[PDB]
Amino acid sequence: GPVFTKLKPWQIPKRDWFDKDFLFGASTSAYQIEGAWNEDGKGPSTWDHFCHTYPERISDMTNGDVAANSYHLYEEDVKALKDMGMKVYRFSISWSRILPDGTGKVNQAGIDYYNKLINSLIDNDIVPYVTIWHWDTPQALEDKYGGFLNRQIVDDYKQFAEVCFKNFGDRVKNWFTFNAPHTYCCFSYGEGIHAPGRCSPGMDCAVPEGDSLREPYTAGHHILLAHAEAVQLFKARYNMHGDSKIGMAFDVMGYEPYQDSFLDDQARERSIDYNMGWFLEPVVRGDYPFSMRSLIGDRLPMFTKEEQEKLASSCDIMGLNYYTSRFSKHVDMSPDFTPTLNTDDAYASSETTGSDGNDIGPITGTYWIYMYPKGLTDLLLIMKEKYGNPPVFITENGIADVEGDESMPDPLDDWKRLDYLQRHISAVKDAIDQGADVRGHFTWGLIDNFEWSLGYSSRFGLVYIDKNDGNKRKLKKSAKWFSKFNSVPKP
Amino acid sequence: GPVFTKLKPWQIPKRDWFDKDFLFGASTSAYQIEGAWNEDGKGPSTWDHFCHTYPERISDMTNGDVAANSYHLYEEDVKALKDMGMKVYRFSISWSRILPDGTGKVNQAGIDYYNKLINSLIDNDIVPYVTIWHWDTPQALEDKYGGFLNRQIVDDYKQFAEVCFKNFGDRVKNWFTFNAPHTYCCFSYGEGIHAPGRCSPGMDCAVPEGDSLREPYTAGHHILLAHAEAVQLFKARYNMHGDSKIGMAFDVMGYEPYQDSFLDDQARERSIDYNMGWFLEPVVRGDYPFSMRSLIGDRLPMFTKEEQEKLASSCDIMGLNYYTSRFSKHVDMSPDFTPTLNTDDAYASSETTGSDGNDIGPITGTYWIYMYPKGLTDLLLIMKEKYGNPPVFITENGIADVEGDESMPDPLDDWKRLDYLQRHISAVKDAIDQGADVRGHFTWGLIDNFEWSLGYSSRFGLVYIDKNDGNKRKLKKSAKWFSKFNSVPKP
Amino acid sequence: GPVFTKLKPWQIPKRDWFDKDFLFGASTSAYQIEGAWNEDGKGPSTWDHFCHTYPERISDMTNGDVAANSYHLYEEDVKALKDMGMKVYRFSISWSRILPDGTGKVNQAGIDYYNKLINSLIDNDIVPYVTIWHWDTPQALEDKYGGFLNRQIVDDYKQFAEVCFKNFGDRVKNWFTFNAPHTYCCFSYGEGIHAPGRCSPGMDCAVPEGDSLREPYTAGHHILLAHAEAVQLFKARYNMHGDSKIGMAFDVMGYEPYQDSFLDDQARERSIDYNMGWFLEPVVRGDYPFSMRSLIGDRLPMFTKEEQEKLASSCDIMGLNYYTSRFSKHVDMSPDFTPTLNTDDAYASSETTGSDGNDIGPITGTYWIYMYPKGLTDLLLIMKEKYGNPPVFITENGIADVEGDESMPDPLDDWKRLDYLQRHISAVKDAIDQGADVRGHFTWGLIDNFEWSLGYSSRFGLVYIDKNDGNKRKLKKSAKWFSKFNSVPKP
Ligand SMILES: COc1ccc2c(c1)O[C@H](O[C@@H]1O[C@H](CO)[C@@H](O)[C@H](O)[C@H]1O)C(=O)N2O
Ligand SMILES: COc1ccc2c(c1)O[C@H](O[C@@H]1O[C@H](CO)[C@@H](O)[C@H](O)[C@H]1O)C(=O)N2O
Ligand SMILES: COc1ccc2c(c1)O[C@H](O[C@@H]1O[C@H](CO)[C@@H](O)[C@H](O)[C@H]1O)C(=O)N2O
Repeated sequence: GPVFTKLKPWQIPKRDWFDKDFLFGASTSAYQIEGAWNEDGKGPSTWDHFCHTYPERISDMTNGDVAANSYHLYEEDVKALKDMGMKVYRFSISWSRILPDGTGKVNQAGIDYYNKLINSLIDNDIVPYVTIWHWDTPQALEDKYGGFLNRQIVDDYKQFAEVCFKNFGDRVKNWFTFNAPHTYCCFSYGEGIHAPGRCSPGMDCAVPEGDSLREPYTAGHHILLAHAEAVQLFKARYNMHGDSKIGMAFDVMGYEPYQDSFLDDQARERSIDYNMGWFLEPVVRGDYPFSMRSLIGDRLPMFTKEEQEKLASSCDIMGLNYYTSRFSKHVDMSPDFTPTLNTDDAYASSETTGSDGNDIGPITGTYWIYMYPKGLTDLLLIMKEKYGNPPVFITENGIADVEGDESMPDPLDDWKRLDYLQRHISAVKDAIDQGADVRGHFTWGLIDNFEWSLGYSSRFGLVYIDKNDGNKRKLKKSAKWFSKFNSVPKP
Repeated sequence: GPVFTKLKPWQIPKRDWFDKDFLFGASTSAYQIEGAWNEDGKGPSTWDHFCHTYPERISDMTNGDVAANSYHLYEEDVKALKDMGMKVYRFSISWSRILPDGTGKVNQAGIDYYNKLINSLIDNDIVPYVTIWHWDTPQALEDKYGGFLNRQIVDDYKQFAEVCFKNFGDRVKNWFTFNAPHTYCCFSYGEGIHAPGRCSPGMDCAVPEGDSLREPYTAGHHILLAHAEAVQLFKARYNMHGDSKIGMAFDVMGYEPYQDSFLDDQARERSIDYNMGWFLEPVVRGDYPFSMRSLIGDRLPMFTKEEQEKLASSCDIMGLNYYTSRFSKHVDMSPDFTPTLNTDDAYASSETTGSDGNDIGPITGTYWIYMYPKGLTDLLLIMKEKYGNPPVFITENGIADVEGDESMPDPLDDWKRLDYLQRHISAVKDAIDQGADVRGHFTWGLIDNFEWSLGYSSRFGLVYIDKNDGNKRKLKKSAKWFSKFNSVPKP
Repeated sequence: GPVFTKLKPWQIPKRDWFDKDFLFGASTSAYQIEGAWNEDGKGPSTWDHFCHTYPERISDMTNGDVAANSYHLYEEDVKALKDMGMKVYRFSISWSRILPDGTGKVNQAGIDYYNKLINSLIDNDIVPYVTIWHWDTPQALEDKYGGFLNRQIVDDYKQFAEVCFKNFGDRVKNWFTFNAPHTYCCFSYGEGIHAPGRCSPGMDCAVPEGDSLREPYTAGHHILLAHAEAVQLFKARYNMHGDSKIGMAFDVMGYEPYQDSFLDDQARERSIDYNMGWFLEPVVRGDYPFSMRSLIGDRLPMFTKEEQEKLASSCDIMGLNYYTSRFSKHVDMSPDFTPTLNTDDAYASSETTGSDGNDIGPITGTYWIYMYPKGLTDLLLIMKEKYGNPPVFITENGIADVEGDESMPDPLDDWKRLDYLQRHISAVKDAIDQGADVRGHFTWGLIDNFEWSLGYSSRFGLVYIDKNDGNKRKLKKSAKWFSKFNSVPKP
């Protein structure tokens, strides 16, 4: 109550279930953990600005001014990884910390910071995987031309990426250009609950003077073009040794038909196309899914022949951020239905409950994460069978422990997160057993952090951040399981 | 709310899904519809007695004194069958109406009644299937020696069966010796909620001076012996033409493991053994399931070599009464668990909710019937693969519309029962497609009737009985669907 | 005659059929090869005592006083392994040689011996796998409190294990707490043909004053508790580096239903539960198989909550000792059958001949080993599908060349053993191909040894021991095949 059944002990994954090359790690993002939002010359990002001018748009009215203060305490992050025996760490680089004005002079203090983190990770036998952008846009560019709604963001992003390549490319060999593009577009320009908080007039978001049916697509189109330019540059001048890889990380939910009928089967396909295909298909074949173009038309920008070719095969590795799944319920095209939110264009509503009234799976804490590991295996098999089976990393996976939930009184006793993670690691094993080329699993939540519009009320970390005890890092039950799982020598 | 999703129109069964020989019908039982409990010489049954001396043990404090008064209105029952186009009608013969004293002089008025019903069914091109006993024991024998708890019931039942064979055998060619033996033993001698209402001292039933760990098995053992004797007699003297068939109808629930583990897989097997195997395995191989003997031991009577042989292969046709399914949760043998109810001997608790917290299926009205058609298909495939694939008839299948349920305001608008029935008829099609030898489907509920301890508060009929309008028969939406399904000529 | 068909040359396993990490080795046990039964302070074991006071209980009236004299000639054992190119050697440690009185002062001469063997194996690039106990109990403890029939054996064994851990744990990283627990209990306390030779009064064994229906279970229960204590200690203080593994080696026979019927299918499951589940299920879930508890009841000791948890998941690696298979024939529960031997509790007789009269497979020499490689593959797939697919090593596998068998005139020309081994190695390949996590194959019989109650009359070695030529080691045809198989450089 809420009845949460755990795996039988013999069904718990062991490290040897995966080969020696498989990689276990954890992930974080700059704004969610760094803090020092205006220290040593760092310029403001769209999230600094969003929180500072519309504080009420954050659940518990908190922000990322300090977060986990990883800007100063990064050594503790490295130690937590080491203690758990993680082989890889995926973190993001703050665009505004590197280039305070989005463009122009680079902030050497910013470059020094990341070089320290990188060298520390390497000193501790941990491989650094870098996310170039994680919703982290310089407010300078946002003020100048509307950030990602303007084509100028394409070359500006390219230059930013190049700064990262030349300064860290000698040690960092794996990159992700963008993180969760679909969620970013939906929340930042559709519902407007995320920075810059734009939506259509009449809707309830910070700044209701956008267009929920167009801005999300405009932003997504620029993201893809920026990605294409950065990768072309990378392949041309920053992979001389031939051992570097660059890709993108997509946020994806699994889908099951709401009701067993060919209609909901088709709806499920439209849902996958919209959630995953939106940004994956372009980097694979150089164009959006046919379903999206047929339903969105003029509101979805066309690619030029040159862009199409630039985008096709522009990923060496694919990142999949997976948390949950939904039932896909078919919506008919008729005068009775008129899209108002970009997500309406899929003509498939995402339902948490199936045709028999049952939830897709056990709730895990935060309202949107229902546990359904099968969904991940299915998505991985689609990557294999439909998209050429490219190298895939689960770049995000986990659950939140919510404040106020009395079934989670001890923040360190996260047996629920542990069971969830073990089940998804097992689901990845199933996919690998079926031929999917899955290369690693990065738990979302190296440490508790600023969970965007939900503030700190949601704890996603393997490692607790004691905000009342100087932001101390304290390993949770889940983290300790990893220590054992990874055979970390005992003190 | 309660969200009840209906089949898509193209998923609705058509009569031609089944071959020309397949049989669609409906069922009833003497005490549940006849009435005239003491008319024309009929003696009292254990249910007349149970209701008359412990009226409070019936939900709405009603009884079967008149029920649907089919004793007088049987012509209306025949007409309802005809109007729906049913090919078969399965009804039961009242032991106490035929032999008021259980033994001795036969009540000619009783014999005349059934001969009228039989001839009327034949006159209307409907084949009569007869259930010899349906919990319908003469209170005379109950008073004399404890009814089914005494071995004398074996020969008395045999003589009763013979009276039926010689008087109706020239026209009736298909028989079921007993109906729902497992439910009868569990409720009449375990929980004691059914006549004669016996249970262990300290338990809450009409007469708590029995033994819930022994009487159920004693009664079941006598039922099997009685069955064996009746069939031997039938095969020897009442099947001279070789075209008659006799079997038994078993009440069965489907089972799914509570949690995915070999332990609950084993628990599911024990549940099937206990619910279905208890009486099916003896008529198949001549002995109870091994699991039951290993867990019940001395409390489960042994069969003699002669009885074992008499029982083996004693069924020409199998009847399956299916309504719902449950999850089977494993219970360990230990000092912490001590059986008190016969059902505890299976060491597998029947759960309505799975390991993920979800109900097995949509509720349909009465509290114990959750919709799960897959369960029926699975049981039918077990009959095929494990028990020799004998001829099987779904002798009971349906749901109840409960009084007080405001989501069912019009008693004739039973679209929920219709959807449920269509789904189970489809499930039978699936089994047939997979090789199961299923010969027919009899809906439980030709008409609303006396639903034992729940009185008339539960309406299971395809045909409404207007108790306020002289017990008039009125076809419900479900019944009208059958008229179309069966291509009945229109007036 | 006996017609023994060999594999076609293209069906013979090649080393590259298995990956680089797969391990090929051979096994032995202290009492079967060491000799020097009372040298340098070693105290007597239950087998020294058994042979010395009941010499007639040994087939050819021989014993292990000297055996292969490996106490002095261990260098020759190491050389044989090297010559065959074996990567691993699994040997056992003599409890009585380490602690002459079972408890107390450690015999330094014993510790020095094993340190020499270990260092020699390492010097020759061979990894040592150690079996802590192989039926090898100190007669001191047997005299003091009845050995394994007394709970005191639990802590005494624990202390013995600790002595092994602290003295050899720096170089030995893989352990097996006990070997063939099922066979030990059945033969030592059921039939009593093995030391201490106990059985029920009226039976024919050395000391018929035990209880074949209880002592086997009492001994097995103490074995499991001892195992649990030793592993907990190991994990807590002797795996600081996280690279050590400890498990158990189970003797297991494959089973096929005697006749094709659900009854023999159920019997097969009971046979597997009894032979393999008896000790495997406790180390997996912390309790005996349900079938055993349901049939053995009070004669099978209960585990406490603490013990159950201590036992669950107490194995890092599983050892499977496989030689043959049998048909499982169902036995009904009835007054006509009363158990007298512990093995009777499975209600499934192990038959060498099937329902069609045919033997399960070709005889190989000794009367109990019929060749049936399919049985091993099936057991390995059960480990995978039912028990979580833990790391498995075939810790024993082979056949005997019997003295007096004129179809085996040249003891070095063991082409039959070679064919048998190649077929089982191929069977392991099949299991691996189907997903079973099999890590290695250890042939039973590094060299001919003392085969318990059959003395030296049975030769199980890959390497001949010329007892008439100073116990010289001479490679047989099988051994030479391994040299080629393993690509050992030629002289
Ligand atoms: C607010 O509800 C919600 C619904 C769907 C999704 C999100 C949020 O965000 C997810 O994206 C990740 O969320 C985690 C946990 O909040 C963040 O820490 C990560 O930075 C973010 O990528 C999800 O992708 N999206 O579907
Ligand atoms: C009272 O709850 C309950 C639970 C399980 C079962 C029954 C009742 O009775 C069922 O047997 C059939 O029930 C129908 C509907 O009440 C009657 O009209 C039939 O006469 C009876 O055979 C079911 O078999 N049993 O599992
Ligand atoms: C005596 O017949 C017999 C029947 C079954 C079994 C055994 C003997 O012993 C086996 O155990 C292994 O046997 C080999 C060969 O004799 C010994 O050298 C090993 O030490 C022993 O583990 C088998 O497990 N058992 O089923």
